[PDB]
Amino acid sequence: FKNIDGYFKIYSKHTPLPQGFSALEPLVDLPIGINITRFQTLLAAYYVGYLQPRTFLLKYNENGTITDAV
Amino acid sequence: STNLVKNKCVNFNFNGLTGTGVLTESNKKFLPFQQFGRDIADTTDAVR
Amino acid sequence: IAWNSNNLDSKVGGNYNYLYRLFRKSNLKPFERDISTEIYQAGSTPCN
Amino acid sequence: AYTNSFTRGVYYPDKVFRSSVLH
Repeated sequence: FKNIDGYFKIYSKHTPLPQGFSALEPLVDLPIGINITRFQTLLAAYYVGYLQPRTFLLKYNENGTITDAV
Repeated sequence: STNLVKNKCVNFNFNGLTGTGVLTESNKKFLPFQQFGRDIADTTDAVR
Repeated sequence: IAWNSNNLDSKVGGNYNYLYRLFRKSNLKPFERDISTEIYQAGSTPCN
Repeated sequence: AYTNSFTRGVYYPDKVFRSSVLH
């Protein structure tokens, strides 16, 4: 999940934290804009990692999918 | 909107972006969220 | 697009039902809204 | 607690198809 000029993007994937690569296709984008400085969860165990502006080198394979990154 | 012509150099206009070239059936596997192929030179190589 | 609204908006006696925000502690981002009606503090003495 | 993010968090940055290119 991320927010840029209010636009709220979501990406996800069904992977059946292990190794390997599995790029997250977007599913929804909410174009309204909320000033967000919190996060919660309603309903087990889960994981959380934050994001930084980090230049990446993406390896699109021949079928067009991100199969590896740097 | 007009009809679609393949195998001929045409002056196409998809969703407001102009261009010129031959349109063909592509086997590229666009994922449901992608609408454009792109070249090394930021040239639209394929479209939806 | 901007166009004068003297025809209906302004009336006799002072149409003060259209507000603006005069003081703000710092500047703004592009495209952010402030619905805050809280007082503005100029000095070091709290107002609360 | 804590865990290591080995190679996770990779997502398609734009809605533009690309192929055999190291973008």
